[PDB]
Amino acid sequence: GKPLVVVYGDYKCPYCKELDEKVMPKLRKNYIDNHKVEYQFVNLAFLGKDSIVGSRASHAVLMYAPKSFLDFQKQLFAAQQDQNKEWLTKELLDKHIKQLHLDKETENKIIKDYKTKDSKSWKAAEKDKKIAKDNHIKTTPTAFINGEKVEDPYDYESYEKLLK
Repeated sequence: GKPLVVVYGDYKCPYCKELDEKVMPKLRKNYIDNHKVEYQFVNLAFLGKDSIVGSRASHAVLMYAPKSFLDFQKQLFAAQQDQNKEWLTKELLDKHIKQLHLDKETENKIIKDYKTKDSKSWKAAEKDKKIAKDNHIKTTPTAFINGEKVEDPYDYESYEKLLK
């Protein structure tokens, strides 16, 4: 089927922010939004206890407002602060969710889901950590297309080379 592009990272990871800024605009326009590839972001949530909270919020947005997911990612990475600060607070995340300007009830659904223990977004965030571990991912950010390593994960062309 369709090529699977996987990016391993963390919203607090500085380099992961660079990948988003340098690669996603073109990757999104040329392969993701036109449905030529599947895109999956696996959050290791390893840079502080707030990392996992941001991951839950992110997964909630993905499951309830998928068409707003990439904007959510871009805007969240853009707000990145010092990784030694637990800057991924519920206050900031709720604000970012409300910035998506979704219908009121969808917005409330997302907000409640990521704050609810064992919810689907809660489970998805935990699972991401298992995926990275089982896939033996030793550095972030790293990207793969159908399991093949992207030579330079910071260069859109490196992804293209693999996608044809």
